[PDB]
Amino acid sequence: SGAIYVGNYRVVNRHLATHNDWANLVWEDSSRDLLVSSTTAQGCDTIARCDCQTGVYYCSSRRKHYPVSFSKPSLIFVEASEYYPARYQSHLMLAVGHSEPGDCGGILRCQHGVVGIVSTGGNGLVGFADVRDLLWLDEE
Ligand SMILES: NC(=O)[C@H]1CCCN(C(=O)Nc2ccccc2OCC(F)(F)F)C1
Ligand SMILES: [Zn+2]
Repeated sequence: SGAIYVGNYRVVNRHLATHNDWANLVWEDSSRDLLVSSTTAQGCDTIARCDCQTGVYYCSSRRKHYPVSFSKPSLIFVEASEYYPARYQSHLMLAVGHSEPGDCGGILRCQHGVVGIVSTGGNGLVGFADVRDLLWLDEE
């Protein structure tokens, strides 16, 4: 579980969005596993605007932050689950690291700010949904 809070926006994994997030929808993309809803209070996270490939992510299943190298945002095959059928998820970045079902929403951060959130995993792998191309998160 977890979210990004920037300006008047809440960014969550689309598969974990509450019915109230849908009522307050701003933008969603199933292919990216992302949903953004509007918020009443202003948030204080800063989104990174960079091409960093090293950062630190939060792993709730170990109660630990880990330093990781990660691949550039790309179209990656993700196995079927209870949330999606087998498909290519876009804007996804992979790292060698622990992840399990329950770790989605953990922030990936670099020196510039928030890069993305945990979205997928595998045997010794963790995938992050990138948010650095969503320039509009910094305005209105
Ligand atoms: N975005 C998706 O399609 C994910 C929906 C939930 C399930 N997704 C996974 O990748 N499960 C998964 C399978 C084996 C080891 C780790 C796993 O996930 C780690 C995670 F939950 F993302 F933190 C896929
Ligand atoms: Zn960066």
